[PDB]
Amino acid sequence: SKKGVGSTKNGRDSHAKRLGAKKADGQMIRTGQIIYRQRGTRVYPGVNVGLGSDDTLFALSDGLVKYQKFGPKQGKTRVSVVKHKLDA
Amino acid sequence: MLQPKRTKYRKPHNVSYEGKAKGNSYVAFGEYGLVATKGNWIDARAIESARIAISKCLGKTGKMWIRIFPHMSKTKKPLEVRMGSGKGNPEFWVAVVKQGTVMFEVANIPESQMIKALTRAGHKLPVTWKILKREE
Amino acid sequence: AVKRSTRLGCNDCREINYLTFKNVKKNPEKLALNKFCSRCRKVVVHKEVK
Amino acid sequence: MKTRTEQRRLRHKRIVKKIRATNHDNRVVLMVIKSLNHISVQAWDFSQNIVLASSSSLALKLKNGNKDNAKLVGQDIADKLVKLKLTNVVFDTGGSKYHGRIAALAEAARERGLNF
Amino acid sequence: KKDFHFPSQSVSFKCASCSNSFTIESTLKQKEITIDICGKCHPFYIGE
Amino acid sequence: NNLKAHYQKTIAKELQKSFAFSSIMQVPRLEKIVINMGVGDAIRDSKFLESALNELHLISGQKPVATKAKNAISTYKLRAGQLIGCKVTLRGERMWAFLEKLIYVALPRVRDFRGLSLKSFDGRGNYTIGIKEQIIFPEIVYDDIKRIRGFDVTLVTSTNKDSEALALLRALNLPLVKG
RNA sequence: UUUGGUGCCCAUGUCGCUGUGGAAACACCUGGUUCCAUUUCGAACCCAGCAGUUAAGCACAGUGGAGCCGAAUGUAGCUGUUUCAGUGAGAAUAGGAAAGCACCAAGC
RNA sequence: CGGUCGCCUCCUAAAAGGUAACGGAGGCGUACAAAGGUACCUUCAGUACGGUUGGAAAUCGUAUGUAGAGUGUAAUGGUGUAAGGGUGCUUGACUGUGAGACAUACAGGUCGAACAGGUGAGAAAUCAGGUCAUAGUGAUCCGGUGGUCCAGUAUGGAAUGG
RNA sequence: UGGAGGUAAAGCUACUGAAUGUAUGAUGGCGCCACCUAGGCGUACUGAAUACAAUUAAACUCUGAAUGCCAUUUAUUUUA
Ligand SMILES: [Mg+2]
Ligand SMILES: [Mg+2]
Ligand SMILES: [Mg+2]
Ligand SMILES: [Mg+2]
Ligand SMILES: [Mg+2]
Ligand SMILES: [Mg+2]
Ligand SMILES: [Mg+2]
Ligand SMILES: [Mg+2]
Ligand SMILES: [Mg+2]
Ligand SMILES: [Mg+2]
Ligand SMILES: [Mg+2]
Ligand SMILES: [Mg+2]
Ligand SMILES: [Zn+2]
Ligand SMILES: [Zn+2]
Repeated sequence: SKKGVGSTKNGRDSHAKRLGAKKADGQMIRTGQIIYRQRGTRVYPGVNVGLGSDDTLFALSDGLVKYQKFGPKQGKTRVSVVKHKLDA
Repeated sequence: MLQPKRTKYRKPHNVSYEGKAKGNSYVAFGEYGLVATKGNWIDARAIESARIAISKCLGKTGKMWIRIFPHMSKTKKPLEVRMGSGKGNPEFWVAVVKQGTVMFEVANIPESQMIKALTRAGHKLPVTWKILKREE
Repeated sequence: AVKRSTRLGCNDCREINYLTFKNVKKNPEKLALNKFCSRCRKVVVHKEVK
Repeated sequence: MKTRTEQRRLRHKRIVKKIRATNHDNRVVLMVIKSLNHISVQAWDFSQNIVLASSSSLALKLKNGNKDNAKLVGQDIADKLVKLKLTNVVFDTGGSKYHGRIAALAEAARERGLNF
Repeated sequence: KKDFHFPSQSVSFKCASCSNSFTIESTLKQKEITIDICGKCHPFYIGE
Repeated sequence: NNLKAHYQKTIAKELQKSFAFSSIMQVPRLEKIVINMGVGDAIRDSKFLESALNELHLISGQKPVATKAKNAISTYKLRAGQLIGCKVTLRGERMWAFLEKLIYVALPRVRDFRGLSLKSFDGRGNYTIGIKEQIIFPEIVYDDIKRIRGFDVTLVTSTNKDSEALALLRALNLPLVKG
């Protein structure tokens, strides 16, 4: 005897968006490359770093990326692109 | 039968009893206590049996505290049912007892009755119990 | 699906150059915006076109 | 809810945050602060966080608080900037509405060779 | 602010017993309107 | 106002001596009298509210701004986005004119002005006067709303202590029981 | 060095309590006739002047009350190999703490 | 037999990303001519006290309160001078594009500096190629509509196509 | 060597739920009166809020690793 079985009601899931950090600290980067994909600003933008229509951080100039902790109780993260600054 | 009045989620993941002792490790309300030596899942039915046992073997002035509480529920699929078609329905509530958690404590009656009272409470529970006193 | 889209056409060359949205139930009056026109190469009034 | 000075600081913080976010060509930032008696002016540089040029009613020795002396202050600060070889500036108020004395100072600076 | 149809004009108020022509700005008739109970004509304010 | 200059001289001297205040402006100064003629019939009889405003206008010389609720309640038929109530805040010369006109014309015309005091300060120095009827105010014609209402005239002061506010009230001779 | 302005910082920077201060400046303040303004109020914004003012704000000294920070020892978890070597938290505690770093204008 | 079939959010998912089950909870097939763009101004909910109708709770004044408020929505993340509220002027909810990247079997998807044309706000700097962000969507074939500097089966048209 | 993260652990006066005892206690139930409506004195007892001491969590976090991941520096190796 099988006795019959009930029915499940929740078996739905969405595609996983590949968010998170893309360029790590110290890595050289050119303008227009993605540095951080997020839903809501988890990492604030600094100098030479822009914002998009999806809160995506992208570079605005050549240089080395650099994360700096700031804000109350050092709970806010900020990214920047420190220009090559070769300056001979 | 101790039971939470409401829960946010009917079917939660089971909580492991393997590990050391997180909280409820030292007698802090009474001065004699029933410590566990083997982590296990014990349900509200065992609490009620143990609590009723203590109360029957208590006196007219003894006072007791129940530390552990059956927060987490467990399910059980109905009999003769093949695997699939979702999780079963909640059946019984169990308190998670780890190795070293003080379950029952007693005070305000002489030592022999308290030692005997903790013995009958621990014979109602699956965990291997042991008696401890309160630090001065 | 529901059809809340609407078309906006120029008023000089009578060419349709834009595709927008409009709620007929809420907004009852025809759109009379001013947008860039590829033909006239200037800004000109664009009205709703059936 | 506050006093006038605190509200001006709050509005000034808004303006400073906006300028530091959008000033891409690293122009010198000419912050003017107007008081009840006098109005002073200082040209900071947010890249170096120093003051390149300064001008004030105390420096010019005038019974200020008038639209007349604002023109003199603007002429002096613009002359100093021209000598400093900086002409691309951004003009922000200390948090006060751009009008009256503030407008006169800006126009005097603009008419003396400044680009803003 | 200004440019109003209701002008605040200094109208005088007379009273019985004690004249006490108090001049107060109001949007009423421009004459000595007589009030029957004023401040001075009250048992509470003066008179035990 | 001549009595305004009288307020200046008299309040300065007497108050200064009464508490040995080290500065003439340490004495309390009255700032603003808010008037709030608000009614809930605008949810149903909107017309009434309009007339309300005009009468309020006729009392002070400032046109009343209509206030809106910050919540919505079904039992009161309230909903967000509606205007239920006007508030006027008088300052400068006009506020003292209204204050004097109230104490000298409107108030002693009150049906039974037995007064109420000591039990009105909010603990921070304010004071609210709850008028019962509008007709008693001289700046009102007999033709009015089908419903009659009162007022919620309130007062403020520079000081934060209610006792010093009471002292200013006594210096101004605001006529209440023992205060 | 001190006062005033401002940037960097984002409580060991706060909230509060007790006192002192103004020369110059900062401020309240004096009026709305001008430019400008109130979803209504010269309250605010904006004007043109400093009569009065040290209550405020503001600036100094004290205050360990609230808030914040937090050593060493020990412990829980981890990595290996052991059934012992590193790594080392959270909580608790002695305790610190009445901000700090630069630029400009004035008497110094 | 019952249930489900596409997309979005959280957990399982083991602190990069990814990771299944007829595993545990929910939503979507939109809404807004303003809830878009810009300039300026402004900042909780609740609670305490004091006050006619008016009441536990409508509105007012003062104080306190560090988010429990709002951000059209299911959750998550973000945001208290903000991305929330109000006002004025507007339609960039543009045209032609597009170096460089994210993620991907493909098809498709996502972000975007910068250039030319002509505009909107603003004194100007600057911002605007739809909204705080992620769901709101369906290939090819076939036929219909508008425009068109292309073709027009000997030639000129037309039909019929591009 | 630098950085991203929020798991193990731990904590619940740092929130959301669950939750133990003691003390002060809104609240009701329960009475006994007066009063038909404003209420009052004790409550076998229920229990808001606060203080003290102690707890629980995949969809709780004021915190919080190691390992692993990305990038770079040095040394060595392979032409993948
Ligand atoms: Mg997902
Ligand atoms: Mg002082
Ligand atoms: Mg079937
Ligand atoms: Mg991992
Ligand atoms: Mg992951
Ligand atoms: Mg939401
Ligand atoms: Mg707008
Ligand atoms: Mg918006
Ligand atoms: Mg076909
Ligand atoms: Mg032919
Ligand atoms: Mg855990
Ligand atoms: Mg908790
Ligand atoms: Zn055209
Ligand atoms: Zn009289």
